Amino acid sequence: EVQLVESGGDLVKPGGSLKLSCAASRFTFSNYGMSWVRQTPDKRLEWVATISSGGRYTYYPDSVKGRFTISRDNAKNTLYLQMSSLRSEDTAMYYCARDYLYAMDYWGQGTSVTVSSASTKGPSVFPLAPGTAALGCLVKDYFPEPVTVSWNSGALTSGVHTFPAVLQSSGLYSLSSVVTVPSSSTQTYICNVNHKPSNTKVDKKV
Amino acid sequence: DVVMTQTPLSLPVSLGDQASISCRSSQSLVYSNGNTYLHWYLQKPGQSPKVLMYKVSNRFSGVSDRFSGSGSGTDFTLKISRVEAEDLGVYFCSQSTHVPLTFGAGTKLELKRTVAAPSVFIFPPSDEQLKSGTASVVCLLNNFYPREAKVQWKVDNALQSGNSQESVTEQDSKDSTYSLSSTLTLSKADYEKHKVYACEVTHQGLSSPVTKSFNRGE
Amino acid sequence: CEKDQFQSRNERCI
Repeated sequence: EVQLVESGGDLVKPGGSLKLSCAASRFTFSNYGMSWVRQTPDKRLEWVATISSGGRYTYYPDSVKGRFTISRDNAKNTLYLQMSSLRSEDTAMYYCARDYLYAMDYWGQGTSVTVSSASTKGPSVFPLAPGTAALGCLVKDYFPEPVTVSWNSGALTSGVHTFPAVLQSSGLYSLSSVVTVPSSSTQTYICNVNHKPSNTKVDKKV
Repeated sequence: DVVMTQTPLSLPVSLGDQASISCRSSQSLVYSNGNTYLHWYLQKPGQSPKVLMYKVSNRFSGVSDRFSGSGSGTDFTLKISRVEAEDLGVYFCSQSTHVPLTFGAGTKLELKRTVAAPSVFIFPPSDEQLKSGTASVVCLLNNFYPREAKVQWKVDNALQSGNSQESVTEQDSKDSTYSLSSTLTLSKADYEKHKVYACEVTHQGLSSPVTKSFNRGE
Repeated sequence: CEKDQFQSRNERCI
């Protein structure tokens, strides 16, 4: 039941530095090569770095060679990616993956990195007020991505639709999360919005 | 670098049917030892990629035998023998014969189903948002198929243009439907200058376009 | 014996 958990993503200014970490579990980390792969906003995949099981060898594409440095701590079962001289084109979701035989079999759920001169901005959350009724929350004017949305602290999952963010003319992101419920429902509906980069967490009753 | 070209890029298929994906490399993937290091991955919605096949035809442990890989040189194929709902996602081929390791652009497998008309809802801007000087009006199109739809905004029966943005969800594994949001953004002054706000929806499941609307004062 | 997806191509450290 192999597990990989990435952390460290954030908004970084151009020219800046950032270190990602990946915690490995439920396998003998020391016996496998490890890799980083990124997925850019257009959904394309780009291999970023690989390190051999014992750390003897590292490998990079030209796009990051010199600027990115992969390392591992076999005692602590952790993989690292040190990023420096960051460019706007490095904006991406970064995944840690285990090299198993000839390919990368298991990948973490990823950590988000945005490289921009723009400052962080937390979202303004507004209600979408309501036999089937629809209600929701408009999460607008935040930067950078991501925003996570749950309902009733994770208890309401059926009929929930959280839309991909769209970039507005202002350079700020916006998304809505909707839910269909019986029109008969007394019932309290609360959208839980978390924006890790700006340290914004708000709960909005609809 | 080796360019990996996948065909098709969008693959609608019915449940239980067969599907095939092509992957062509810009140079031969035969390594100096005569082996071929061409691999396939599947990214399910909301998840990171997972590997399916390695070295053209070898299934990783835990991958269904409904998947098969074949090909040689520059020409490769991934085949699914009977499609299941959990096959929904983006399939990527990848090569490691030549460094840098490269990926194809992805092929999105889409499930076919009967045509389903959207449920259309419209939401006025909240009073809290109006306090800030901005007005967002939202049109929701819920649980419809196919994905293609036209959403047109109208303010006092007058068509709008350039002041709206759309967003569509990925296909739901549970019922194979899409949902779409269209957001009309106006200044507070422009919003309070008009009374009727409407979104008109055109879709294959509707014999005539239908309009949902509200009156600002009423 | 150093292992990773690129070393594996030499079919020795398998």
